[PDB]
Amino acid sequence: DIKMTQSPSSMYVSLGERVTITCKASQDINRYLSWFQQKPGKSPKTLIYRANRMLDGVPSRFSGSGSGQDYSLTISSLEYEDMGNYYCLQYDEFPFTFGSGTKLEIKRADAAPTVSIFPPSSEQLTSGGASVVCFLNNFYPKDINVKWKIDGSERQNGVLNSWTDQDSKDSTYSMSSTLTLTKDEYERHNSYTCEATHKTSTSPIVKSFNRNEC
Amino acid sequence: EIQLQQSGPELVKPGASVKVSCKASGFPFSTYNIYWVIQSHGKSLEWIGYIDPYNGGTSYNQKFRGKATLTVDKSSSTAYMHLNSLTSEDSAVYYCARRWYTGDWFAYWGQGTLVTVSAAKTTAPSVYPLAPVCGDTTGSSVTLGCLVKGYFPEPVTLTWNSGSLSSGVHTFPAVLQSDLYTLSSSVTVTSSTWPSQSITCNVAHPASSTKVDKKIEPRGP
Ligand SMILES: [Zn+2]
Ligand SMILES: [Zn+2]
Ligand SMILES: [Zn+2]
Ligand SMILES: [Zn+2]
Ligand SMILES: [Zn+2]
Ligand SMILES: [Zn+2]
Repeated sequence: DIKMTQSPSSMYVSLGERVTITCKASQDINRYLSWFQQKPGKSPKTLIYRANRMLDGVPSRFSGSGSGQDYSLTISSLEYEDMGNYYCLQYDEFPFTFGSGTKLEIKRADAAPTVSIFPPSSEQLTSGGASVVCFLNNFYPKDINVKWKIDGSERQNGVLNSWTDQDSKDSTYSMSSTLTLTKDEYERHNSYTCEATHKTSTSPIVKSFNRNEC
Repeated sequence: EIQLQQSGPELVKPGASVKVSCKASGFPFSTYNIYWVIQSHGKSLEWIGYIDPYNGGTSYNQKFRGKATLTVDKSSSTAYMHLNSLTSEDSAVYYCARRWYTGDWFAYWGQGTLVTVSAAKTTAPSVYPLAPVCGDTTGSSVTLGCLVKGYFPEPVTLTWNSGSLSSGVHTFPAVLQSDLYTLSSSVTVTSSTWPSQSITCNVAHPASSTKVDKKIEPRGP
C-alpha cells in the first residue's frame, strides 16, 4: 500500500493570509495527487487534480504543486468560505490513499459567551425526568469550561456537553450543556446554576434560577 | 442534471448484512463507473472498491474483499454495495463517487449513506420546548431552546418555523450515552419578536418515522 502523511493536522489562519498544506507519499506517485475540500455534513469536492491542474468552478486562489513524493496545496488569500477540512489523495495505484486531513479554522477577536439557562419543561417533569440546559453562544476561542452547581454545590455527574463547528458566519463557537436529574432529585433543591470560565473574563459568567421564583 | 443519489440511512444488527445503492443520472453514454468510500466519525476516508472498465474492471481493497460485494444494474446505472459480517467498526458514512475522464478526477459524489451497526433498539425521541426562566425579560434579545432527548439511531433533523427561521439558530451535534442520543438547538431573536410571534421547533427522526412540532410557550408560575 502507498502511505500518505499530511500536515498540519489543524491550523488557525487570518483572512487574506497565505495558507499552505503539504502531503508526502511513501513512494513516487507520478503527480497522481488530488486535493479535496470537505465542509461539515457534505461530500468531498475536488480542488486540484494531477498535482497542479485546476478546475472550472474552483476559485483561482487555490493552486497545487509538487512531484515525486512531495506535494502542497496553496490558498493564496484565505476567505471565509475556505473554513473546513482538506485532504490529499494519491491515485497512482488502487487502493487509493487519502491523507489524514487538515482542519482549517479562521482567526478572529476574542469574544465572551452569551449564556442562557433553561429549567426543565413541564412535559419532561410530567414524564419523571428533569434536564437543565445551558447554552453558551458565540464565544472565541474554542477553549471553555462549564460548571454546574446545585444549591451552591458543584455537580459533575449526569452532564452532557456538545460543541458546534466553527460558525461559518462569524467564526465563533457555541456549546450546549445538559444536566440530567431525576424529577425527585430536581425537587429536593432550590438553586440551579451554570457558570462559564473563558479567556475573555477573569471571573466566570454565571446564570442561575430558583425552582420556584419567577 | 448530472448527479449521484444514494439510498437512505440504515440501522442493521451485528453479524447481519446491508445493501446500499447509488443511482447515477444524466451522465454521458459509455462512461459508467463507480467507486465506494467509507468515512468514519466525519474524519479519515478509505476506499472499498470500484467498478470501472477503464481501471481494470471490478476490484476491492484487500481490507474489504471478504465482506464487500459491488454490483451494478447497467440499465438504470444503479450501483449496489453489499456488506456482511457487520461490526460496530462498520458504523460510518459510505460514499459513492464517479470518475470523470477527460486528465480525470472524481467530479461527482453521492451525498453519503449513514449506516449504524448496533443491537440497540430504535427509540423515538422526546421533544421538549425550552422557554426562558420565569419572569420579565431582561434585555433586547431572547434565546429559546429545543431539547431532543433519548433517541436511537441517528439521524434527526431539526428546524425552527419549518425552516423559515434560520439565522440565529445553533443546532448542536448529538451526543451518545447508554445507547441513546441527545441533541439540542438554540434560537435567538429580538425581544419584540417573541412571544409576540409564534416560534416552533420541528423534529424528524426517520428511524421511527417521527415528526413532531413543539411550540415555545412562556413559562407559568
Ligand atoms: Zn477574492
Ligand atoms: Zn459559583
Ligand atoms: Zn451562529
Ligand atoms: Zn440532592
Ligand atoms: Zn436536482
Ligand atoms: Zn446479504
